[PDB]
Amino acid sequence: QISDDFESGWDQTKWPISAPDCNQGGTVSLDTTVAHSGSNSMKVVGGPNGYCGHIFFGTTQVPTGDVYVRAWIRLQTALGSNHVTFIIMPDTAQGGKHLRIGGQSQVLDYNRESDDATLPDLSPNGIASTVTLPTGAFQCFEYHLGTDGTIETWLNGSLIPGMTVGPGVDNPNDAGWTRASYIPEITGVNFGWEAYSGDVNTVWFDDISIASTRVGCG
Ligand SMILES: [Ca+2]
Repeated sequence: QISDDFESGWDQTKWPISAPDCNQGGTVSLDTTVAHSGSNSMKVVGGPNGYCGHIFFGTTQVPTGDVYVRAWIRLQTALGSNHVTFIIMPDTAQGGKHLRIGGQSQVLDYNRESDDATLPDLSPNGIASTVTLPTGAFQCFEYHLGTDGTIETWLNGSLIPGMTVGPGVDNPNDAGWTRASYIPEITGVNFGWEAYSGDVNTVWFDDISIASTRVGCG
């Protein structure tokens, strides 16, 4: 459980840098000119050096059991076709490999590092069932990881059907995700930018809350 409006700045021990394996060219900084709440947010700029250009800040202060994450997110450039990532969660259910939230085929999705599965399937109907991340303004992004396989995702309070799965929940485009039984067991949440293609973008994060209960959009 952890929250931050960044109005007291960037506490670097609360929100350390993460750049697994390699670190070349990405930046994390407090921005005092772009924000959702108040004056400040966290600005992440991916470096132009493929995967190694990645960078994140994050925390291991995550509850066990149900987890709700909420962040206000501003994206500079529209999501393209390439596979990109802006949230990584080390996952015990994948032996430490990452549950990722990002973009592919111009829309938001989940991705498992272990087997490269996506939620939704990136079929035409799957793509239609998820959404783009609008640019140039802070968006309220929230998700819930349950204990029974449930995953729920909201943008500006509206459920994203393609990015929602779980016991008895009818998602017609969840085949890749549910091939094997998968229940997340995350140990951290990291916010930033990563792209194997070397796609560069700038993403700002403000008003982060991680909790055992639904946060909402204020
Ligand atoms: Ca703020």
